[PDB]
Amino acid sequence: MHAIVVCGSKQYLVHENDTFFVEKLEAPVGKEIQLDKVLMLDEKIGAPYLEKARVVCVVEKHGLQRKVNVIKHISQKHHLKKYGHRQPYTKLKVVRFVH
Amino acid sequence: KTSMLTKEQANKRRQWYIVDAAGLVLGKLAVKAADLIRGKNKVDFTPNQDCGDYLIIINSDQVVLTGNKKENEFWYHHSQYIGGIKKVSGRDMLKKQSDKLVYNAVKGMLPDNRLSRRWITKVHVFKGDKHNMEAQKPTTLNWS
Amino acid sequence: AVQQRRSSKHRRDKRRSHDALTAQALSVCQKCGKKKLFHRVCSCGMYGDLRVKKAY
Amino acid sequence: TKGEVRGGGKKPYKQKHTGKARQGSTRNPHFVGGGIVFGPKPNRNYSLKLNKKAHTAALHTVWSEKLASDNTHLVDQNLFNKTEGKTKVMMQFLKSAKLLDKNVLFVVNTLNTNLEQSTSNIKNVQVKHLDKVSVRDLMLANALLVEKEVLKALEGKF
Amino acid sequence: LNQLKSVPKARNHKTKTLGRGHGSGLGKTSGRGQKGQKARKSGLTRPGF
Amino acid sequence: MRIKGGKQTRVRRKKWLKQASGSFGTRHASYKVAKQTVIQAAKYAYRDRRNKKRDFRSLWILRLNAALREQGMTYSVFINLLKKHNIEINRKVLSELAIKEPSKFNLIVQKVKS
Amino acid sequence: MIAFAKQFRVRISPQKARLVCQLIVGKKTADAQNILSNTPKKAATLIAKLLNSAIANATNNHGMNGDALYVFECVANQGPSMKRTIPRAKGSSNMITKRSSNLVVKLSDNPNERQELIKQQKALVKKRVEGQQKAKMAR
RNA sequence: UUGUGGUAGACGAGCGUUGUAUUGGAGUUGAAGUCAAAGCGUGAGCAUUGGUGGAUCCAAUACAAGUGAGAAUGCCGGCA
RNA sequence: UUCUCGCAGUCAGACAGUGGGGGAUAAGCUUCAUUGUCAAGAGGGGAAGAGCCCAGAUCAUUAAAUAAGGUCCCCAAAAUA
RNA sequence: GCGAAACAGUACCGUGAGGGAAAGGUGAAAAGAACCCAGAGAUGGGAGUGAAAUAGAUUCUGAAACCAUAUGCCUACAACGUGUCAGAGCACAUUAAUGUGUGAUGGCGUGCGUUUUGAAGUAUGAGCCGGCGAGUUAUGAUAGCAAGCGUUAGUUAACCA
Repeated sequence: MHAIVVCGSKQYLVHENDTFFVEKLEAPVGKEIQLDKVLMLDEKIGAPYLEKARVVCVVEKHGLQRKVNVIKHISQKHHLKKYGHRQPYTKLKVVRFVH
Repeated sequence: KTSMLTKEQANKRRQWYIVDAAGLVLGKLAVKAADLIRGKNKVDFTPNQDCGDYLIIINSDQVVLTGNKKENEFWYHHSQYIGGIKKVSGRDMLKKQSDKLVYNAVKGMLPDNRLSRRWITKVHVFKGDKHNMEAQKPTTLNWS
Repeated sequence: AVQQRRSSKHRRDKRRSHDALTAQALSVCQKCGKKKLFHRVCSCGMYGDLRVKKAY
Repeated sequence: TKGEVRGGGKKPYKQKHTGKARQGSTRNPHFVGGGIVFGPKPNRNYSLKLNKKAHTAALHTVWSEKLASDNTHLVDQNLFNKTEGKTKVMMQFLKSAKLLDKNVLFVVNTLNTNLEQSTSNIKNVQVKHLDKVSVRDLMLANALLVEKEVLKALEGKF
Repeated sequence: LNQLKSVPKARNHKTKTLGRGHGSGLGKTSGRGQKGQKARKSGLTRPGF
Repeated sequence: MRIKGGKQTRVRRKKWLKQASGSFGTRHASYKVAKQTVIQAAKYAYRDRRNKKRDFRSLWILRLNAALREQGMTYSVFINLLKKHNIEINRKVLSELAIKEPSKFNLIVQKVKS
Repeated sequence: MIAFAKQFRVRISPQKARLVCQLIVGKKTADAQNILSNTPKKAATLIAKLLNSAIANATNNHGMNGDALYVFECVANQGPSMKRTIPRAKGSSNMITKRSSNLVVKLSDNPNERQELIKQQKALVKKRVEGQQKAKMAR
């Protein structure tokens, strides 16, 4: 029915055939992974996680979120620096999560 | 990061509700009335939507307060000029338009919002029971 | 007798929107082929009912 | 310079009661025109002291570099003669050894006018005295008509 | 080398120029004091003073 | 010697002015006001990136408690129950979406009762 | 079409001009002329003659219909102002600016030429994206 | 592992343009500037496409700077 | 933390606790001593609270645990006795 | 750049010492707008020439600000350094990007540079835009760095070719 995935420390409840974005994890683009850090597939709850149940995840793209313009300026003190933090992401979907 | 938790697509629609205050205490009724007007209990309640409901209060002349606050507490409201402070005790408002107090006291607990103006209007206080809102098919309940 | 700042563009446009003017009067001439205005003359010598002046 | 302005630098202002800068000196460095303090100065020394031993080391270095590569090759005094001012024969000789690729300089020490009168229209090639050459000239030429006489003379002269 | 390209050997060390920019760090003053005779232009301890 | 650089200055001003648009009146037309608005908007973006996750967490606290009050129970008791025994990983906003899943949050409700 | 008629800097205040200029906008070919003949303002006769010349131009050079015409647009663009001075007491002089307005009037027949400019702009952006795309291809 | 609060203050590493040097190059079958865009950049910057005008300019490396703008009740010019 | 070399900047300090001198054991007082802060460092709270408390900001984050403090509502969390 | 590219020390200021300004660019060749509609005309519009009428004597090009016009957005019950993060709704498809144009509504949010112990401050300065615009050099000393030579060692000035 769906799947809870813990990417880092961030959870995603994503249903079947939904392409969504997580933090970049150097995943292979366009390939298939048996992800284990999963929970709550379909009325299915395990105490620490979903034992003997893993999700089958395919990736579509690797990109970066738009440039976070981090600026450090102090008023009337002349401490001003600029940088761009483009946090990367992996856009992926679940296909045939196994039980 | 984000999973885009869902909201209603301007699907807000309110319902008429009935209540009578005879053995009711101002603050005790006011908290639940505010929760009803905001739709505070609802899970889809967002501060920019306020999926509340219409509230009808029948026989506001029967509300009761405890202690000596009827003769001890006082309510101030200053007009535009000096001496415009109408300062009325509870016993004064017992023999006067206490419905206005029912309005303003709850309004005082309203969110600091441009549209709290628009939801304080959702409360219709009546010292009797005659109104065309009876023909609007209202849903009666207790401790609204 | 001094202001503080310049009038903003939007405020200036709103204040000069008060200068909007209505229309003049109107009257279609009968013995004159022109089109005059109400309670006024028409340049055909006739104020209305009869010739009252020169053609100019 | 700031002391080359024209006219008395009197104030057309007052010391007070002015809503803008006083600027007692009229042609200020920030005011339009006049009032140079630093600017461009022809007083530049143009001198960076160099030592003879390091210079000789550099000359030997560049000689070793070009002797090991030797894009150019030995040329004798005989061919320097019997030639006219004509770049016709000069260019014919260059294309005979396809010498139009290198911007060759010719080192001269015998002062033969036959080759000297040439190499003056096509500016890819030119002639200069061997003792008047420089590493700037040497690496730019990429080839040099190295004289027959100078070989042992240059080796002894280092 | 060649006439078209050349690279140094740790020449042109870091310089110190004043009067230009404050985001460049340590700008117009970079050690010029504050409200002092020596804080002024051409103002510095005279060897005979 | 005079160096010709009278164009890169305007290039700089246009580069700084490009981000300024959609502002009321004369706040994306002048250069210095554009600089100041850029600074203020950058500070606002920074404070958002600082505290919006806190704001969303508090919003989930309120909404999850309201759901719990809709179920006739308090937030504190439910959080204690979840934390004390049979610890899971389900998150607050994911729990809110499970509330949006009708009778699926109630499955947890009689699950924590068990 | 456009029936553009330009005046190029008569001495008239943009504030003063624009009032009648845009008050005479929106009407048809003649219901503007007749009402303009009845207004007691300085900016009446000059713009009436300008409009008459524009109508004659449209009817002669292009030979348009002449009946479906309407006042499509009137604007008072920046006419170069003049700089002089006037004396004030205590021996002073204050700068005076003499107004003007680059006056131009445009008349349209069909209820169009508004979307046509949008189509030209879209063609421009299409040629832009095509030029970019052929750069993106041919790898 | 410390790391990154940081003015002043000390210190480092890079960027842009002008001209020289050479190596290359584009150019009326269209240089540069400008503007528009729903780009790349880590900030200095690099673009690209398109438009206007029609002839100069871009890039690789070293050198040299009247080299790097927000105020200066900054100067000039235009417009309020 | 000791030393050499070079470059510094700082002076008009302030706040609160504790010792105070003067006052009047008056200061939003002056002067010094220690502690902590700001100056030189933002943030959570108290209605805001330059120096009060909690605590020391790589960045992105619709994650968890807490500190001060809080849990009728405004604006977030409890009632049991 | 000589103030001084033009007929600039001109204009202009004062009685006089003295000062003391602004302004260059048609196009390849005028190849300069023949004829016509309106007016009084300039002019505009046609036309006509020249590849080129952003090529009209306004004449190398033609920025910013500003002024207006309307396409699509919304605003006439509303206590806001006017923005930000979410976002309805409206209209779209691109420098394909979980898009762009706009933003009902919610939350947060007292400018800048200055000297100040310390202002968001009713301290300070700013009408705005655009152009210019303020740590250099000559010689000498010293410390570091890089390089050469290097132990009767390195080194010229003045200079001469």
